[PDB]
Amino acid sequence: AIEVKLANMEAEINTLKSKLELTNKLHAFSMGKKSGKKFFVTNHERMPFSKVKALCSELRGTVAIPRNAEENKAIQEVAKTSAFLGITDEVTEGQFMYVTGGRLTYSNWKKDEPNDHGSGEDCVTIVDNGLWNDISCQASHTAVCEFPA
Amino acid sequence: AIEVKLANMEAEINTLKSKLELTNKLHAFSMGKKSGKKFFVTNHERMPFSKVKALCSELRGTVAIPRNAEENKAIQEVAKTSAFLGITDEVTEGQFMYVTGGRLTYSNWKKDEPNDHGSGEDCVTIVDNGLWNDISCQASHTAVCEFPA
Amino acid sequence: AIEVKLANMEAEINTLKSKLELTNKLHAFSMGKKSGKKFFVTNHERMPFSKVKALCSELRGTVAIPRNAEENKAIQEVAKTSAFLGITDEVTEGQFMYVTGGRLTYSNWKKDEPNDHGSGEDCVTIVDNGLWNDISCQASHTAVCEFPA
Ligand SMILES: [Ca+2]
Ligand SMILES: [Ca+2]
Ligand SMILES: [Ca+2]
Ligand SMILES: [Ca+2]
Ligand SMILES: [Ca+2]
Ligand SMILES: [Ca+2]
Ligand SMILES: [Ca+2]
Ligand SMILES: [Ca+2]
Ligand SMILES: [Ca+2]
Ligand SMILES: [Cl-]
Ligand SMILES: [Cl-]
Ligand SMILES: [Cl-]
Repeated sequence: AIEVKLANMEAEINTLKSKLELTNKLHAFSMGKKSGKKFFVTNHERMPFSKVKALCSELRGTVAIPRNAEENKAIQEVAKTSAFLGITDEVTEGQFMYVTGGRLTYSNWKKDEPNDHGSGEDCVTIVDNGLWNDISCQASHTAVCEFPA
Repeated sequence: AIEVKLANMEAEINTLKSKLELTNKLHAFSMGKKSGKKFFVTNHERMPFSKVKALCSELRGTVAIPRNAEENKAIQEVAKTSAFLGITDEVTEGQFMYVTGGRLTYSNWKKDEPNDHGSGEDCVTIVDNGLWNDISCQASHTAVCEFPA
Repeated sequence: AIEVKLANMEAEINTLKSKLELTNKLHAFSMGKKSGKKFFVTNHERMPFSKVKALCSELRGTVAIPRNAEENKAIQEVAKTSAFLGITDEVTEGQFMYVTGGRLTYSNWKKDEPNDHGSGEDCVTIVDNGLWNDISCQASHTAVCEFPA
Protein backbone atom coordinates (compact mmCIF):
# COMPACT_ATOMS: atom_id res chain seq x y z
CA ALA A 1 0.00 0.00 0.00
CA ILE A 2 1.64 3.22 -1.21
CA GLU A 3 0.42 5.32 1.73
CA VAL A 4 1.68 2.90 4.40
CA LYS A 5 5.06 2.76 2.64
CA LEU A 6 5.13 6.57 2.53
CA ALA A 7 4.43 6.77 6.26
CA ASN A 8 7.17 4.24 6.98
CA MET A 9 9.55 6.32 4.86
CA GLU A 10 8.76 9.45 6.85
CA ALA A 11 9.53 7.50 10.05
CA GLU A 12 12.76 6.12 8.53
CA ILE A 13 13.85 9.64 7.59
CA ASN A 14 12.99 11.07 11.03
CA THR A 15 14.88 8.23 12.68
CA LEU A 16 17.92 8.93 10.45
CA LYS A 17 17.79 12.65 11.24
CA SER A 18 17.81 11.90 14.97
CA LYS A 19 20.67 9.41 14.66
CA LEU A 20 22.75 11.91 12.66
CA GLU A 21 22.14 14.53 15.35
CA LEU A 22 23.31 11.99 17.94
CA THR A 23 26.42 11.33 15.80
CA ASN A 24 27.10 15.08 15.61
CA LYS A 25 26.75 15.44 19.40
CA LEU A 26 29.08 12.47 20.05
CA HIS A 27 31.72 13.88 17.68
CA ALA A 28 31.59 17.34 19.31
CA PHE A 29 31.87 15.73 22.77
CA SER A 30 34.90 13.72 21.59
CA MET A 31 36.42 16.96 20.26
CA GLY A 32 36.20 18.45 23.74
CA LYS A 33 33.04 20.53 23.36
CA LYS A 34 32.02 21.67 26.83
CA SER A 35 28.33 22.07 27.68
CA GLY A 36 27.01 25.35 26.29
CA LYS A 37 30.45 26.38 25.01
CA LYS A 38 31.72 26.69 21.45
CA PHE A 39 34.47 24.29 20.41
CA PHE A 40 37.67 24.42 18.37
CA VAL A 41 39.12 21.93 15.92
CA THR A 42 42.27 21.86 13.79
CA ASN A 43 43.84 19.45 11.28
CA HIS A 44 47.19 21.10 12.12
CA GLU A 45 47.57 22.29 8.54
CA ARG A 46 49.26 25.63 7.84
CA MET A 47 47.86 27.83 5.08
CA PRO A 48 47.17 31.46 4.12
CA PHE A 49 44.17 33.18 5.74
CA SER A 50 41.88 33.00 2.66
CA LYS A 51 42.24 29.21 2.68
CA VAL A 52 41.50 28.95 6.38
CA LYS A 53 38.30 30.99 5.88
CA ALA A 54 37.23 28.80 2.97
CA LEU A 55 38.00 25.57 4.83
CA CYS A 56 36.12 26.53 8.01
CA SER A 57 33.14 27.94 6.06
CA GLU A 58 33.01 24.61 4.19
CA LEU A 59 32.66 22.82 7.55
CA ARG A 60 29.97 25.25 8.73
CA GLY A 61 32.29 26.84 11.26
CA THR A 62 34.41 30.00 11.14
CA VAL A 63 38.08 30.81 11.78
CA ALA A 64 38.50 30.68 15.58
CA ILE A 65 37.76 33.90 17.47
CA PRO A 66 38.89 34.31 21.08
CA ARG A 67 36.16 36.32 22.86
CA ASN A 68 37.75 36.01 26.30
CA ALA A 69 40.76 34.61 28.18
CA GLU A 70 39.29 31.09 28.56
CA GLU A 71 38.61 30.80 24.83
CA ASN A 72 42.02 32.27 24.03
CA LYS A 73 43.69 29.57 26.10
CA ALA A 74 41.48 26.87 24.58
CA ILE A 75 42.44 27.96 21.03
CA GLN A 76 46.14 28.23 21.95
CA GLU A 77 45.97 24.65 23.31
CA VAL A 78 44.27 23.23 20.22
CA ALA A 79 46.62 24.96 17.76
CA LYS A 80 49.96 24.17 19.44
CA THR A 81 51.63 26.51 16.89
CA SER A 82 50.85 29.99 15.52
CA ALA A 83 47.31 30.17 14.14
CA PHE A 84 45.08 32.67 12.33
CA LEU A 85 42.17 34.23 14.26
CA GLY A 86 38.88 35.44 12.73
CA ILE A 87 39.94 39.06 13.23
CA THR A 88 41.30 41.47 10.58
CA ASP A 89 41.51 45.19 9.74
CA GLU A 90 41.24 44.65 5.97
CA VAL A 91 38.10 46.78 5.60
CA THR A 92 39.58 49.88 7.27
CA GLU A 93 43.26 50.07 8.26
CA GLY A 94 43.60 50.22 12.04
CA GLN A 95 40.08 49.03 12.85
CA PHE A 96 40.06 45.33 13.66
CA MET A 97 36.74 43.54 13.18
CA TYR A 98 35.58 39.96 13.53
CA VAL A 99 35.09 38.14 10.23
CA THR A 100 31.48 37.66 11.31
CA GLY A 101 31.01 41.38 11.97
CA GLY A 102 31.54 43.80 14.82
CA ARG A 103 34.44 45.81 16.18
CA LEU A 104 37.09 43.97 18.18
CA THR A 105 36.50 44.13 21.94
CA TYR A 106 38.50 41.58 23.95
CA SER A 107 42.16 41.47 22.90
CA ASN A 108 45.49 39.89 23.88
CA TRP A 109 48.04 41.77 21.75
CA LYS A 110 51.75 41.25 22.34
CA LYS A 111 53.48 44.40 23.57
CA ASP A 112 53.90 46.80 20.62
CA GLU A 113 51.21 45.06 18.53
CA PRO A 114 49.31 45.55 16.34
CA ASN A 115 51.87 47.45 14.27
CA ASP A 116 50.80 46.95 10.62
CA HIS A 117 54.42 46.06 9.90
CA GLY A 118 56.33 46.74 6.69
CA SER A 119 54.16 46.74 3.59
CA GLY A 120 51.28 46.21 6.01
CA GLU A 121 49.67 43.47 8.10
CA ASP A 122 45.88 42.97 8.12
CA CYS A 123 45.42 39.52 9.69
CA VAL A 124 45.98 38.31 13.26
CA THR A 125 47.68 35.19 14.62
CA ILE A 126 47.67 33.76 18.14
CA VAL A 127 51.38 33.13 18.81
CA ASP A 128 53.72 32.35 21.73
CA ASN A 129 52.09 32.31 25.14
CA GLY A 130 48.74 32.91 23.49
CA LEU A 131 49.56 36.56 22.77
CA TRP A 132 48.54 38.12 19.45
CA ASN A 133 50.44 39.55 16.51
CA ASP A 134 49.11 41.15 13.34
CA ILE A 135 50.67 39.48 10.28
CA SER A 136 50.30 39.24 6.49
CA CYS A 137 47.09 37.52 5.44
CA GLN A 138 49.26 35.87 2.80
CA ALA A 139 51.44 34.11 5.39
CA SER A 140 50.79 30.45 6.25
CA HIS A 141 49.62 29.61 9.76
CA THR A 142 47.60 26.82 11.37
CA ALA A 143 43.91 26.46 10.50
CA VAL A 144 41.70 26.45 13.59
CA CYS A 145 37.94 26.51 13.19
CA GLU A 146 35.30 27.25 15.75
CA PHE A 147 31.81 25.81 15.96
CA PRO A 148 28.80 27.26 17.86
CA ALA A 149 27.93 26.60 21.48
CA ALA B 1 6.05 5.44 -11.85
CA ILE B 2 5.22 6.34 -8.22
CA GLU B 3 5.73 2.82 -6.86
CA VAL B 4 9.10 2.79 -8.64
CA LYS B 5 10.12 6.20 -7.27
CA LEU B 6 9.21 5.03 -3.77
CA ALA B 7 11.18 1.79 -4.09
CA ASN B 8 14.18 3.72 -5.43
CA MET B 9 13.97 6.06 -2.43
CA GLU B 10 13.74 3.14 0.00
CA ALA B 11 17.01 1.92 -1.55
CA GLU B 12 18.67 5.33 -1.16
CA ILE B 13 17.52 5.33 2.46
CA ASN B 14 19.03 1.89 3.23
CA THR B 15 22.32 3.00 1.68
CA LEU B 16 22.35 6.22 3.74
CA LYS B 17 21.67 4.22 6.91
CA SER B 18 24.65 1.98 6.17
CA LYS B 19 26.81 5.01 5.36
CA LEU B 20 25.97 6.57 8.75
CA GLU B 21 26.76 3.28 10.52
CA LEU B 22 30.15 3.49 8.80
CA THR B 23 30.69 7.07 10.03
CA ASN B 24 29.95 5.86 13.57
CA LYS B 25 32.38 2.93 13.16
CA LEU B 26 35.17 5.11 11.80
CA HIS B 27 34.66 7.74 14.52
CA ALA B 28 34.91 5.18 17.32
CA PHE B 29 37.98 3.60 15.72
CA SER B 30 39.61 7.04 15.51
CA MET B 31 38.80 7.66 19.16
CA GLY B 32 40.61 4.47 20.12
CA LYS B 33 37.83 1.87 20.23
CA LYS B 34 39.38 -1.60 20.37
CA SER B 35 37.77 -4.53 18.56
CA GLY B 36 35.24 -6.22 20.83
CA LYS B 37 35.75 -3.70 23.64
CA LYS B 38 33.51 -0.96 25.01
CA PHE B 39 34.20 2.52 23.65
CA PHE B 40 35.16 5.01 26.43
CA VAL B 41 35.21 8.76 25.69
CA THR B 42 35.38 12.15 27.43
CA ASN B 43 35.25 15.86 26.63
CA HIS B 44 37.38 16.44 29.77
CA GLU B 45 34.60 18.43 31.43
CA ARG B 46 34.14 18.13 35.19
CA MET B 47 30.58 18.30 36.59
CA PRO B 48 28.27 16.76 39.25
CA PHE B 49 27.19 13.12 38.83
CA SER B 50 23.62 14.08 37.94
CA LYS B 51 25.02 16.03 35.00
CA VAL B 52 27.33 13.21 33.91
CA LYS B 53 24.40 10.79 33.82
CA ALA B 54 22.32 13.30 31.86
CA LEU B 55 25.14 14.00 29.42
CA CYS B 56 25.93 10.34 28.76
CA SER B 57 22.24 9.46 28.34
CA GLU B 58 21.97 12.41 25.95
CA LEU B 59 24.59 10.74 23.75
CA ARG B 60 22.86 7.36 24.07
CA GLY B 61 25.68 6.05 26.23
CA THR B 62 26.08 5.48 29.98
CA VAL B 63 28.52 6.66 32.66
CA ALA B 64 31.74 4.61 32.43
CA ILE B 65 31.82 1.40 34.47
CA PRO B 66 34.98 -0.74 34.87
CA ARG B 67 33.81 -4.38 34.98
CA ASN B 68 37.41 -5.57 35.38
CA ALA B 69 41.03 -4.43 35.79
CA GLU B 70 41.50 -3.98 32.04
CA GLU B 71 38.45 -1.74 31.60
CA ASN B 72 39.50 0.15 34.74
CA LYS B 73 42.91 0.78 33.18
CA ALA B 74 41.25 1.87 29.92
CA ILE B 75 39.03 4.36 31.75
CA GLN B 76 42.00 5.63 33.77
CA GLU B 77 43.95 6.49 30.61
CA VAL B 78 40.97 8.19 28.92
CA ALA B 79 40.10 10.40 31.89
CA LYS B 80 43.59 11.54 32.94
CA THR B 81 41.98 13.16 36.01
CA SER B 82 39.47 12.08 38.68
CA ALA B 83 36.31 10.77 37.05
CA PHE B 84 32.89 9.55 38.13
CA LEU B 85 32.09 5.88 37.63
CA GLY B 86 28.55 4.59 37.02
CA ILE B 87 28.36 3.17 40.55
CA THR B 88 26.56 4.38 43.71
CA ASP B 89 25.38 3.03 47.07
CA GLU B 90 22.30 5.26 47.18
CA VAL B 91 19.92 2.37 47.97
CA THR B 92 21.74 0.72 50.88
CA GLU B 93 24.80 2.27 52.49
CA GLY B 94 27.87 0.22 51.62
CA GLN B 95 26.07 -1.69 48.87
CA PHE B 96 27.55 -0.36 45.66
CA MET B 97 25.44 -1.01 42.58
CA TYR B 98 25.90 -0.10 38.91
CA VAL B 99 23.54 2.62 37.68
CA THR B 100 22.45 0.16 34.97
CA GLY B 101 21.71 -2.46 37.60
CA GLY B 102 23.35 -5.21 39.60
CA ARG B 103 25.86 -5.69 42.40
CA LEU B 104 29.45 -4.57 41.98
CA THR B 105 31.63 -7.34 40.55
CA TYR B 106 35.07 -5.72 40.35
CA SER B 107 36.35 -2.90 42.56
CA ASN B 108 39.63 -1.09 43.09
CA TRP B 109 39.12 0.85 46.30
CA LYS B 110 41.96 2.99 47.56
CA LYS B 111 43.24 2.35 51.09
CA ASP B 112 40.66 3.37 53.72
CA GLU B 113 37.91 3.56 51.08
CA PRO B 114 34.96 3.55 50.89
CA ASN B 115 34.57 5.80 53.96
CA ASP B 116 31.27 7.66 53.33
CA HIS B 117 33.15 10.70 54.67
CA GLY B 118 31.39 13.54 56.48
CA SER B 119 27.76 14.13 55.54
CA GLY B 120 28.01 11.09 53.31
CA GLU B 121 29.46 10.05 49.96
CA ASP B 122 27.37 7.91 47.66
CA CYS B 123 29.21 8.29 44.34
CA VAL B 124 32.50 6.80 43.14
CA THR B 125 35.49 8.27 41.35
CA ILE B 126 38.50 6.70 39.69
CA VAL B 127 41.55 8.67 40.86
CA ASP B 128 45.36 8.48 40.79
CA ASN B 129 46.73 5.10 39.69
CA GLY B 130 43.18 4.08 38.84
CA LEU B 131 42.17 3.53 42.47
CA TRP B 132 38.65 4.28 43.69
CA ASN B 133 37.40 6.81 46.23
CA ASP B 134 33.78 7.32 47.22
CA ILE B 135 32.73 10.96 46.99
CA SER B 136 29.63 13.16 47.19
CA CYS B 137 27.55 13.01 44.04
CA GLN B 138 27.34 16.81 44.19
CA ALA B 139 31.10 17.20 43.69
CA SER B 140 32.31 17.92 40.14
CA HIS B 141 34.45 15.31 38.39
CA THR B 142 35.41 14.39 34.81
CA ALA B 143 32.59 13.03 32.61
CA VAL B 144 33.46 9.74 30.91
CA CYS B 145 30.79 7.89 28.92
CA GLU B 146 30.85 4.34 27.60
CA PHE B 147 29.29 2.77 24.55
CA PRO B 148 28.88 -0.99 23.93
CA ALA B 149 31.55 -3.26 22.49
CA ALA C 1 -0.76 14.65 -1.34
CA ILE C 2 1.01 11.38 -2.31
CA GLU C 3 3.22 12.97 -4.99
CA VAL C 4 3.86 16.09 -2.90
CA LYS C 5 4.94 14.00 0.07
CA LEU C 6 7.10 11.82 -2.18
CA ALA C 7 8.74 14.94 -3.64
CA ASN C 8 9.33 16.30 -0.14
CA MET C 9 10.96 13.05 0.94
CA GLU C 10 13.36 13.20 -2.02
CA ALA C 11 14.36 16.67 -0.77
CA GLU C 12 14.78 15.31 2.78
CA ILE C 13 16.96 12.46 1.53
CA ASN C 14 19.19 14.81 -0.46
CA THR C 15 19.46 17.20 2.49
CA LEU C 16 20.42 14.28 4.76
CA LYS C 17 23.02 13.11 2.25
CA SER C 18 24.60 16.59 2.19
CA LYS C 19 24.62 16.75 5.97
CA LEU C 20 26.30 13.33 6.25
CA GLU C 21 28.92 14.45 3.71
CA LEU C 22 29.57 17.50 5.96
CA THR C 23 29.88 15.30 9.02
CA ASN C 24 32.41 13.10 7.20
CA LYS C 25 34.41 16.17 6.09
CA LEU C 26 34.49 17.54 9.64
CA HIS C 27 35.49 14.16 11.04
CA ALA C 28 38.31 13.88 8.46
CA PHE C 29 39.47 17.38 9.50
CA SER C 30 39.58 16.45 13.18
CA MET C 31 41.37 13.20 12.21
CA GLY C 32 44.11 15.34 10.62
CA LYS C 33 43.26 15.00 6.92
CA LYS C 34 45.29 17.56 4.96
CA SER C 35 43.87 19.27 1.88
CA GLY C 36 44.16 16.92 -1.09
CA LYS C 37 46.29 14.41 0.85
CA LYS C 38 45.45 10.83 1.82
CA PHE C 39 45.11 10.22 5.52
CA PHE C 40 45.87 7.57 8.10
CA VAL C 41 44.11 6.65 11.31
CA THR C 42 44.71 4.15 14.05
CA ASN C 43 42.85 3.01 17.14
CA HIS C 44 46.31 1.97 18.46
CA GLU C 45 45.30 -1.69 18.62
CA ARG C 46 47.88 -4.35 17.78
CA MET C 47 46.67 -7.44 15.92
CA PRO C 48 47.73 -9.98 13.25
CA PHE C 49 47.81 -8.84 9.62
CA SER C 50 44.61 -10.77 8.78
CA LYS C 51 42.71 -8.75 11.37
CA VAL C 52 44.16 -5.43 10.25
CA LYS C 53 42.99 -6.09 6.69
CA ALA C 54 39.53 -7.09 7.91
CA LEU C 55 39.23 -4.03 10.16
CA CYS C 56 40.31 -1.50 7.51
CA SER C 57 38.04 -3.24 5.01
CA GLU C 58 35.07 -2.77 7.37
CA LEU C 59 35.93 0.93 7.51
CA ARG C 60 36.09 1.21 3.71
CA GLY C 61 39.78 1.94 3.79
CA THR C 62 42.90 -0.11 3.18
CA VAL C 63 45.90 -1.13 5.26
CA ALA C 64 48.28 1.84 5.12
CA ILE C 65 50.70 1.84 2.17
CA PRO C 66 53.40 4.52 1.85
CA ARG C 67 53.81 5.52 -1.80
CA ASN C 68 56.72 7.86 -1.01
CA ALA C 69 58.89 9.14 1.85
CA GLU C 70 56.28 11.74 2.81
CA GLU C 71 53.50 9.18 3.28
CA ASN C 72 56.01 6.84 4.95
CA LYS C 73 56.72 9.53 7.53
CA ALA C 74 53.02 10.21 8.10
CA ILE C 75 52.26 6.52 8.77
CA GLN C 76 55.26 6.32 11.08
CA GLU C 77 53.97 9.28 13.10
CA VAL C 78 50.37 8.03 13.37
CA ALA C 79 51.36 4.52 14.49
CA LYS C 80 53.96 5.54 17.11
CA THR C 81 54.95 1.85 17.35
CA SER C 82 55.55 -0.86 14.72
CA ALA C 83 52.60 -1.16 12.33
CA PHE C 84 51.65 -3.39 9.41
CA LEU C 85 51.80 -2.02 5.85
CA GLY C 86 49.54 -3.24 3.02
CA ILE C 87 52.48 -5.04 1.43
CA THR C 88 53.23 -8.81 1.42
CA ASP C 89 54.98 -11.53 -0.59
CA GLU C 90 52.35 -14.15 0.31
CA VAL C 91 51.57 -14.96 -3.34
CA THR C 92 55.14 -15.55 -4.47
CA GLU C 93 57.98 -15.62 -1.95
CA GLY C 94 60.44 -12.82 -2.63
CA GLN C 95 58.12 -10.63 -4.73
CA PHE C 96 56.37 -8.09 -2.50
CA MET C 97 53.05 -6.77 -3.75
CA TYR C 98 50.52 -4.23 -2.54
CA VAL C 99 47.40 -5.82 -1.04
CA THR C 100 45.64 -3.51 -3.51
CA GLY C 101 47.47 -5.09 -6.44
CA GLY C 102 50.69 -4.16 -8.18
CA ARG C 103 54.40 -4.60 -7.61
CA LEU C 104 56.11 -2.72 -4.79
CA THR C 105 57.46 0.56 -6.15
CA TYR C 106 58.78 2.76 -3.33
CA SER C 107 60.53 0.90 -0.51
CA ASN C 108 62.39 1.78 2.68
CA TRP C 109 63.87 -1.56 3.71
CA LYS C 110 66.18 -1.69 6.71
CA LYS C 111 69.62 -3.05 5.70
CA ASP C 112 69.45 -6.83 5.10
CA GLU C 113 65.64 -6.74 4.72
CA PRO C 114 63.54 -8.40 3.41
CA ASN C 115 65.10 -11.70 4.54
CA ASP C 116 62.12 -14.07 5.08
CA HIS C 117 63.65 -14.97 8.43
CA GLY C 118 63.46 -18.39 10.06
CA SER C 119 60.11 -20.10 9.57
CA GLY C 120 59.15 -17.39 7.08
CA GLU C 121 58.18 -13.71 6.90
CA ASP C 122 55.58 -12.55 4.40
CA CYS C 123 54.15 -9.34 5.85
CA VAL C 124 55.86 -5.97 6.40
CA THR C 125 56.00 -3.60 9.34
CA ILE C 126 57.20 0.00 9.33
CA VAL C 127 59.50 0.14 12.37
CA ASP C 128 60.52 2.95 14.77
CA ASN C 129 62.82 4.65 12.22
CA GLY C 130 60.43 4.60 9.29
CA LEU C 131 62.50 1.70 7.97
CA TRP C 132 60.75 -1.53 6.94
CA ASN C 133 61.19 -5.11 8.10
CA ASP C 134 59.41 -8.19 6.78
CA ILE C 135 57.80 -10.13 9.63
CA SER C 136 55.31 -12.93 10.34
CA CYS C 137 51.76 -12.05 9.30
CA GLN C 138 50.71 -13.82 12.48
CA ALA C 139 52.58 -11.36 14.71
CA SER C 140 50.51 -8.56 16.25
CA HIS C 141 51.35 -4.99 15.23
CA THR C 142 49.48 -1.66 15.24
CA ALA C 143 46.51 -1.31 12.87
CA VAL C 144 46.76 1.83 10.73
CA CYS C 145 44.17 2.35 8.02
CA GLU C 146 44.42 4.61 5.00
CA PHE C 147 41.65 6.62 3.36
CA PRO C 148 41.76 8.39 -0.08
CA ALA C 149 43.03 11.93 -0.66
CA1 LIG D 1 45.73 47.56 5.35
CA1 LIG E 1 46.61 46.53 9.24
CA1 LIG F 1 52.82 42.73 13.64
CA1 LIG G 1 24.44 6.91 51.88
CA1 LIG H 1 27.98 5.86 50.84
CA1 LIG I 1 35.71 8.86 50.50
CA1 LIG J 1 56.40 -17.23 2.09
CA1 LIG K 1 58.53 -13.88 2.59
CA1 LIG L 1 62.78 -9.68 8.40
CL1 LIG M 1 47.91 41.61 4.91
CL1 LIG N 1 26.57 11.49 48.10
CL1 LIG O 1 54.24 -14.97 7.36
